[PDB]
Amino acid sequence: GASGSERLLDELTLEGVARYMQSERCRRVICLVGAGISTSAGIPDFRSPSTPYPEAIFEISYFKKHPEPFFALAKELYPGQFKPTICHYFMRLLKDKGLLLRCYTQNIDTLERIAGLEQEDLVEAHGTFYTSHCVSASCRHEYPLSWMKEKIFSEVTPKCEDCQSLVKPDIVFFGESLPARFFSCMQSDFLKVDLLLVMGTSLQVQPFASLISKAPLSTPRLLINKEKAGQSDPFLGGMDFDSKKAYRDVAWLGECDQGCLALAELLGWKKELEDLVRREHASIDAQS
Ligand SMILES: Cc1cc(C)nc(SCC(=O)Nc2cccc(COc3ccc(NC(=O)c4cnn(C)c4)cc3)c2)n1
Ligand SMILES: [Zn+2]
Repeated sequence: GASGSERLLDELTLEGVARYMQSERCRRVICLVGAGISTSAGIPDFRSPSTPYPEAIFEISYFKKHPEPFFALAKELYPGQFKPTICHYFMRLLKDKGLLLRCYTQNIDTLERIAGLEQEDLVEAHGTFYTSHCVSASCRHEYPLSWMKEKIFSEVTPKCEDCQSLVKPDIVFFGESLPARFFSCMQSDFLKVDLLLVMGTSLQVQPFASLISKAPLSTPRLLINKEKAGQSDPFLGGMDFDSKKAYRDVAWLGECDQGCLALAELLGWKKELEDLVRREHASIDAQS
């Protein structure tokens, strides 16, 4: 139930969440993540202001007629390295510890995959650059990022080797529907969730934001983010961190890496997390 029933967290703190996680009551964790988990990897959030008309470049109709701007922007914004963050590897540890039901991400940077989350573990709600497809319905040839990268840097508009149609990265352009996978997984996963870990997202983009309202009433929800988010708008379920009726929502305010480190430390996972990150970062740095 809600605040009227007995609550699962013994206290509304990171410490309470950790105790819950290590109890038999918590078996399945869903992560909801956004751009805030990749900024420390040097991938800016293109929605953060500090980073025909401007919006055309992300519209599917404009792209199909004039793809060159998008692909020029893609070359300019292409990360110099793909090194997932502590937050990404914390989710890998959740997987290793048998706690990860699913990671729903709004990011297109592939860092979840690089950090060791597999397709089954992931719902890329806004799509991804990881794969691309020929846009012709009768073809739909798939291309890997290695192929798309070469086209982007060579400044050659990517065309299908089979039919010469445009090849589009599998991101959800505006005007496109979210992937069917998002809706199908959401319908199943939120019947099964014991904990919702919301990291590095302001929960301002829909329908991704509405996911928090899909959790059972009793399911604790931990937000690790620079700012509080997910509360109902006094003008326009929602997060309740602070009222007298608060019973399950916890906000840890700071950088995602530091929050995940703090949680891992409480869990006795800090050495495991350090060892994993340092090994994988070393491996990525040594790519030859
Ligand atoms: C080029 C490249 C390759 C790889 C692997 N990673 C990167 S990361 C840096 C970056 O930002 N690179 C970058 C390069 C070119 C273009 C963009 C813009 O990306 C997106 C991604 C998703 C959306 N769609 C929604 O938000 C949405 C739709 N419907 N709804 C409801 C919501 C829109 C734009 C990013 N960049
Ligand atoms: Zn084709």
